[PDB]
Amino acid sequence: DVMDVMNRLILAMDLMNRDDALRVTGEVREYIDTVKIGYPLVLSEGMDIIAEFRKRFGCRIIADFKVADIPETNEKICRATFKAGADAIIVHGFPGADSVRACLNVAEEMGREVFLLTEMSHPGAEMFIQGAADEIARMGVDLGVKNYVGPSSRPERLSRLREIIGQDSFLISPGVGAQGGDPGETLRFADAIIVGRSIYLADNPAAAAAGIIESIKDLL
Amino acid sequence: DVMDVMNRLILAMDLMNRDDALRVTGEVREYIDTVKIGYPLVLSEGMDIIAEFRKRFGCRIIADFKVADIPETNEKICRATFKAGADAIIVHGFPGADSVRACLNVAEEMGREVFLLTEMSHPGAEMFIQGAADEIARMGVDLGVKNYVGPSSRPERLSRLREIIGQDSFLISPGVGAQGGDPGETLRFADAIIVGRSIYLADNPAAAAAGIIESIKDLL
Ligand SMILES: O=c1cc(O)n([C@@H]2O[C@H](COP(=O)(O)O)[C@@H](O)[C@H]2O)c(=O)[nH]1
Ligand SMILES: O=c1cc(O)n([C@@H]2O[C@H](COP(=O)(O)O)[C@@H](O)[C@H]2O)c(=O)[nH]1
Repeated sequence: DVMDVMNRLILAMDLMNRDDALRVTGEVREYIDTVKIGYPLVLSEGMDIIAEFRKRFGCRIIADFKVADIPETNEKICRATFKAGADAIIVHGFPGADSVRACLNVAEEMGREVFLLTEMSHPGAEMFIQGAADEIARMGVDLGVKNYVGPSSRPERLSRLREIIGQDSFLISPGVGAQGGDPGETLRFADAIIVGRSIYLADNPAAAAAGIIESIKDLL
Repeated sequence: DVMDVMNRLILAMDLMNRDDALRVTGEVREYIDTVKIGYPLVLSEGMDIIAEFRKRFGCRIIADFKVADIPETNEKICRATFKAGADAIIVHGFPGADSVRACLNVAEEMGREVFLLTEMSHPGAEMFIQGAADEIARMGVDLGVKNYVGPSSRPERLSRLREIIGQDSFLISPGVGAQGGDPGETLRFADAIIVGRSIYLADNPAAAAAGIIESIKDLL
């Protein structure tokens, strides 16, 4: 048993201005309790933005840092990220098992979680990532990873990834809306959908979030 | 014709405390004019550290951010990084051509450079990256990439990557010292070596740098 994030919907907050990011996040907080913060916001406004969001909104924070370095550097990135208050960090699987294990070790030390990114949602993912993705997922299973990221834009791939990681793993999925993925279809396989632009570029982000949730009401 | 970095030696400044990072960098500045700053330092001390180093030391700065996202996010990361004053940014090739092109476009807009990371130096690189690395390098060539990163720990791989990118491309190489790579052998194929721990953890970082340079004097 694992509790769903609110409405199975995670906000990808990739606005690069603190005031805009705070405005939109506050506007959709009644619908979303889990926010993904990545480098567009962090490199513009600083790591302190993580604790600020956590305090102001009382939301979960996933640091989407696509950690993709050697083990020693990965350990340092993870430590800094958890010190900043992130609940979880997203790590690339493609650099291999030692790089992932380094992140898992720090997460264990600090009482936090790692999400393993398997296949990516964009067209370029077909070149190198897709062919390795099943094996990346199996590596995750072998390492004891319980949380995964896979692509809304390829539900047949998402289904295959779900098959590899099992029903007990937690799977979140970006590529919904702007990149062409469908909320309902994605939630056949993923526990939660990640949505950025379709919400944060909307004239009314709250209405956009509400509309997405309405379209998946029967899956909640 | 391209000018070598001073002594063909790039410092990987992965200390996480500003005072320590400034001390070590200042101590070795007579030997090294090009510094690689990554997320260990940036996530601990902020993006302002890039401009501070540039001003205080008058050195080149390579932002080692292993950029590894979708095109839209990559563009944002690159813009923030060049705004912060970085001369170049390191981008992963594994996510594919569109993701790389997004970084190249921003570099072109802002008069900066992209380095393409092909094969990595750590053991886990053997699992997925190594098998794709030749094709990643060829993709770089096709995209007009002129600057590359490849592994000191596998000189036979470094040689192959040099063959693919040609003599006119600029190639820098980490994994020297701590990870087992040899300065002189690496410089048979790479234009410059990247060195972190062997310098920054030394009792006397200046002496460590001087020693490395002494060992490769005939290649300068
Ligand atoms: O495969 C992936 C993995 C991601 O983390 N992402 C991230 O998920 C978000 C997608 O946002 P959007 O809904 O605006 O397309 C972005 O933050 C992107 O960096 C992705 O798009 N595809
Ligand atoms: O394949 C690669 C690519 C890298 O950027 N690096 C980076 O180069 C540096 C190696 O530092 P060191 O000399 O302490 O091993 C680190 O900053 C690491 O993140 C690497 O080690 N291997």
